[PDB]
Amino acid sequence: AQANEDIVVSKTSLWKEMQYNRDITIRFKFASSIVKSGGLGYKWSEISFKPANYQYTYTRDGEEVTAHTTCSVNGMNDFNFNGGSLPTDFVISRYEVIKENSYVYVDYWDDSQAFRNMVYVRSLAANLNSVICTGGDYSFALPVGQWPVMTGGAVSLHSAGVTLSTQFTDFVSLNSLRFRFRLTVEEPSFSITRTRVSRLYGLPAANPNNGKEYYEVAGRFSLISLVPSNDDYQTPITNSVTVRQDL
Amino acid sequence: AQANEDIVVSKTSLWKEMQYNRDITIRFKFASSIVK
Amino acid sequence: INLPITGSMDTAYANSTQEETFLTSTLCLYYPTEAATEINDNSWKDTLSQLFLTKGWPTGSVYFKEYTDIASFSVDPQLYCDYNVVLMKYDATLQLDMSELADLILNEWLCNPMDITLYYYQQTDEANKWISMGSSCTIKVCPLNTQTLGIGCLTTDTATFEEVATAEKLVITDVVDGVNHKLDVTTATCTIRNCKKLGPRENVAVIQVGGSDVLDITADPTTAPQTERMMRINWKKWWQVFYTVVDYVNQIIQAMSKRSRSLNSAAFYYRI
Amino acid sequence: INLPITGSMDTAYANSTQEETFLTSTLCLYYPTEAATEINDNSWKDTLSQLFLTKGWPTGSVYFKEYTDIASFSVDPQLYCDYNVVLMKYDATLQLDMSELADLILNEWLCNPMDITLYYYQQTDEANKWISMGSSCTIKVCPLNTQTLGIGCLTTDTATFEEVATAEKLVITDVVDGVNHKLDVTTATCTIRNCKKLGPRENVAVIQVGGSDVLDITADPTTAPQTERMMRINWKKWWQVFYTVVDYVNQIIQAMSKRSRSLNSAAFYYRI
Amino acid sequence: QNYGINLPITGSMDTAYANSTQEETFLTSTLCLYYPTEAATEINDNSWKDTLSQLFLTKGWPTGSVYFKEYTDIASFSVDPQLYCDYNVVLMKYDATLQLDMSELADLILNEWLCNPMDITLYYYQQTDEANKWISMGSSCTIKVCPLNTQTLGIGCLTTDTATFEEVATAEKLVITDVVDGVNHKLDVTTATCTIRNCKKLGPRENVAVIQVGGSDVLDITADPTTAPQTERMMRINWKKWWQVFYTVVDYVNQIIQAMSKRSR
Ligand SMILES: *[C@@H]1O[C@H](CO)[C@@H](O)[C@H](O)[C@H]1NC(C)=O
Ligand SMILES: *[C@@H]1O[C@H](CO)[C@@H](O)[C@H](O)[C@H]1NC(C)=O
Ligand SMILES: *[C@@H]1O[C@H](CO)[C@@H](O)[C@H](O)[C@H]1NC(C)=O
Ligand SMILES: [Ca+2]
Ligand SMILES: [Ca+2]
Ligand SMILES: [Ca+2]
Ligand SMILES: [Ca+2]
Ligand SMILES: [Ca+2]
Ligand SMILES: [Ca+2]
Ligand SMILES: [Ca+2]
Ligand SMILES: [Ca+2]
Ligand SMILES: [Ca+2]
Repeated sequence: AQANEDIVVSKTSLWKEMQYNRDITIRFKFASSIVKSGGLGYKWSEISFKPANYQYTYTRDGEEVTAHTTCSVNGMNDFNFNGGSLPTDFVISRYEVIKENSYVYVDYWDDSQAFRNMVYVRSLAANLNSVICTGGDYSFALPVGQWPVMTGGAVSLHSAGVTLSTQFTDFVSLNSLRFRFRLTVEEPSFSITRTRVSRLYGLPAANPNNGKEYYEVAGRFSLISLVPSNDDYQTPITNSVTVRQDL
Repeated sequence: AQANEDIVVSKTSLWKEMQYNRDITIRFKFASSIVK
Repeated sequence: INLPITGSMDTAYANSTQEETFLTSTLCLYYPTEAATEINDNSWKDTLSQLFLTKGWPTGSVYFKEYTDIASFSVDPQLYCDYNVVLMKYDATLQLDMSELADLILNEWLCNPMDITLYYYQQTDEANKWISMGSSCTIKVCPLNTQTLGIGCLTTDTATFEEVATAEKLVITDVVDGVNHKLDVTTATCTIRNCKKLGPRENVAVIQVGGSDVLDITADPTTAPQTERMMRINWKKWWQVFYTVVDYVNQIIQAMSKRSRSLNSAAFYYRI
Repeated sequence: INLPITGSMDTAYANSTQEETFLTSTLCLYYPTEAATEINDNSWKDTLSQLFLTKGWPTGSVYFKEYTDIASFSVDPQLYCDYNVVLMKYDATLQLDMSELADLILNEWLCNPMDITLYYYQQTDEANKWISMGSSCTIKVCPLNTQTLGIGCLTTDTATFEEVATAEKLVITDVVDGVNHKLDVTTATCTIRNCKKLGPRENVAVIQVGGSDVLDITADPTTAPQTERMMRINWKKWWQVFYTVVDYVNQIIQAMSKRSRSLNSAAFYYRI
Repeated sequence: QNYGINLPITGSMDTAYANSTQEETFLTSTLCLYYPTEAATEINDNSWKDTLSQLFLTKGWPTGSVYFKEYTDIASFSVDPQLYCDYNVVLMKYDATLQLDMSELADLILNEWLCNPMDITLYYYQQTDEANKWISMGSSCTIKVCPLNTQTLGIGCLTTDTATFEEVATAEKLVITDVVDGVNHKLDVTTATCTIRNCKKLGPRENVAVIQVGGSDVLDITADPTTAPQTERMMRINWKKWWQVFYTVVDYVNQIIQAMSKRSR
């Protein structure tokens, strides 16, 4: 059997249950939100995660396949560090870290036949390989004085259950495949330099990518979806959003 | 006839028309936006 | 030929085709480097030819082909003659390798190529196998389920694959027939071919120079046969080996029989 | 049953009982810890079960039983299944041990206990042997003449006795039949039993994973047989061995036959 | 001499009644008592075995035919009973806190089981007929079971959370578990200390004989709560000593071994 098969397990007049068994190259990326409080510049408000889209185009076995991936995090732990109540001490009201109790969600979508009209899916399962996400170096640009740098943090992402999801964006809406990942804390720890904090496991939410373009992980997925028998039907993908007009 | 029934008023090769008659307890809530 | 043959039990036994099959056939020996090393002579080939001349084989009919090692010979062997004899040194650290060599040369294989990237293959019957040749073959396999995912292995994480070979020059692999396997091979250094085992090759004759009979051609564990052209010797030198072969070459070639399938210089037919 | 059976040759060959014996029977492998180690996977049992499932053997019929050493297994082997396979490594220094193991599990024994101190025993026929099990058995025996004296030994001096075992976990002792022997055994760690060899056990199949055929089941030095449920593989890995056993399990079970005597878990019957 | 085959045997009704096999089956067979430590404790003698054998001698059982094999308690004997003799007698004390233990022991020894192995971690089992049960032995067995539905999901239990499982056994040395026939059950067992085996009950074992030394008949061998039988080799006694019990066993050993018949297997 080919690595990119497509089979029919049932076919009525208009509909048909099509099986798909395909290899994929999930290239995703974190994205951090940094909100700095006012005053002098010695107090930071939040250092958190933001769901991050990343669209790429990779090469299949003699085919070019465009994709769209979206990384998110759930159940992260909220730490904080306050060394003084005065406007001249370095303080971080709330920053996020990832540990065992958290999960990493990755929605995936391609331009292939599997995701053309996918709204119904059963017999879902996947074989994913594990990777290692390492944090980078974020230099807190204080107004004057020293420059603490949050540096380090490593954590291994291991395959977990799979589900469906919907990637919403200002351009496209995608009925997508949701891969979950659990976390096992690794040896490289993250520490704020020139500060009384160090040797605490997890990943920092300031520079998770470590100056990388993405995190790559290869996988295979196998499902059975409902596709109209005629291979000409199309489900709306693009969007034109005007939500949060009150905002 | 039950309160939370589930009936099949038709059935084709793949799809099916099902009827659902169920009781519910809508526990809803408002939320206000203040701006100063 | 689909047609039948007929005969009779009253006809007479013809004269000996020996002393003519010799003339109109060629003989080829496959000796290890160790032999010429222990000998330290530069005319032993002409000597053995002059000896064969008494047994009937003319001057330009015998040939000798060195092979540094069993595995270096197992790497794409090429037997292109009319009567091949192989002298094979015994070593318990090479038993399966010099049994796979036997399984390859004594038998006649019909081989198709394999594209691991684009396809996932399976063995149909108990005669289909996967034979892989090259300088260092590391073969791993993940069996698959009805929905093309892994069984005790991850279809992507090659560490979770199941290792059937570790840096081997010639591997003959049989897996559970009826399931699809995803393979990982050192394709840069080794080529793998899906080969079916046809009727045997009666042109060659293996001679285990040392230990007891261990070659199990049949991959099934029940048979463990000993064919007629799988001989054994006990040795302490090599000149005695070669003199014994020359003295009992008639029995060897009576145990061997010319081929019927086709003319081919490799150890396996190719049919794409 | 004592009655006779009758039949014919016109009666027809009934269908294959394979594909129903697989459903109504159990299969049990006995593998070494070396195999689990070389595999280094915690799902290979489920893998092999899912594989067997294609050969017809259902899920809950295949079983795997780890045995750390040939000797540790030889210490009271407990086979309780309908079809037992044993994978046995080859070691010259363990030749007689893995031969006695074969001699014990392949054949069916009827055993009475032995009270060395109170009584003095002898062997009657060429199948009445003395099998001793335990963690470290060191056995010595003194033959006795017609008038209950020693021959080359003294009834009191345990050092004059003739040693036949030296810290062996399983020993099968055959002494001269017709004379009474006084024994000395490390009874604290070992139990010895006077056993009679009955017809063979057709439920078990030994598979020598390594070297040449060495097993001499029969104690007499004239037969040197090789039965049908006694196989030989040549190996460099273990996944190949298991894939082979799976792909050729039907030949194995065709070489084996369910028992006739009775239901028993031990390798030998007890009758006091 | 055909083994493994079952053939019709014929007979008549005018043949004469052959001689007695008693007084010869004794000489060519062995007997084995299984007495508790309490009895030797009460006795406080080191020659009572020789005494009983010299007494047996008068009933025809020679010296090297009778054997005594001691056990400390009912459950310690329940752990892998090895009854390997031509005739087996088992003296058994009565205690309301052990009724099920000494019913399971009876069910196990009086009957001849065909036991296949079990691998909990991989497989999920079911009982097919009313004779298929799961017998677990060991020093401390603690068994929990979850029935499953048609689509391999739980019924009042979660396949992962072992706590949700239903406890049928709690630190028992011998358990004979019968569950509903037709539903695949997932198990959790203290496999470090206990071994569990899927056993089909065949015809009975006529080679053993249980003798309840105290209270009334309680043994519900048959799992089905309808039969509640009482076989011929399920005896009862009233006791205030143990020497009287042993003298009685001796003096009536002939009826005991007439109630016991050597095995078929
Ligand atoms: C076969 O051998 C015999 C005996 O030497 C000889 O007479 C005969 O001529 C031979 N056949 C032919 C065709 O020469
Ligand atoms: C016996 O085998 C033949 C050939 O496969 C088949 O047609 C027939 O139905 C079988 N009968 C039984 C009773 O299995
Ligand atoms: C059977 O019993 C009768 C009466 O005691 C006796 O005469 C006869 O000899 C016995 N049979 C044999 C074979 O001894
Ligand atoms: Ca090899
Ligand atoms: Ca694996
Ligand atoms: Ca095969
Ligand atoms: Ca031994
Ligand atoms: Ca001596
Ligand atoms: Ca003997
Ligand atoms: Ca109990
Ligand atoms: Ca519950
Ligand atoms: Ca039941």
